[PDB]
Amino acid sequence: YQATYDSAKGDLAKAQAAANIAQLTVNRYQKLLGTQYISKQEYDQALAD
Amino acid sequence: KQAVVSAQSSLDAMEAGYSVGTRTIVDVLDATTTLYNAKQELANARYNY
Repeated sequence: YQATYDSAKGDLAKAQAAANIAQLTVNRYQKLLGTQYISKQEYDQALAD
Repeated sequence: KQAVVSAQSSLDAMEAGYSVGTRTIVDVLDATTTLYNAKQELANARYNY
């Protein structure tokens, strides 16, 4: 239970990592919408992430 | 005049396309170069006027 316990902590850190990546793609695909920079398409790709 | 304006906002749209990387720095120097060309077309054509 210690091994599955800290293993669950490690995969928790993995979900924090991928969620951090997806969150930063949301922000820096979010601050430039409606322009030539980023459209709604890859924005909603980042929201699916 | 329309070539200077459209080359200016098109230059800035090449700054957009290079900021996203869809076009290289070559097109930046082409809209830049062609922009200065249209500058000498308009100003030098004021001289020819």
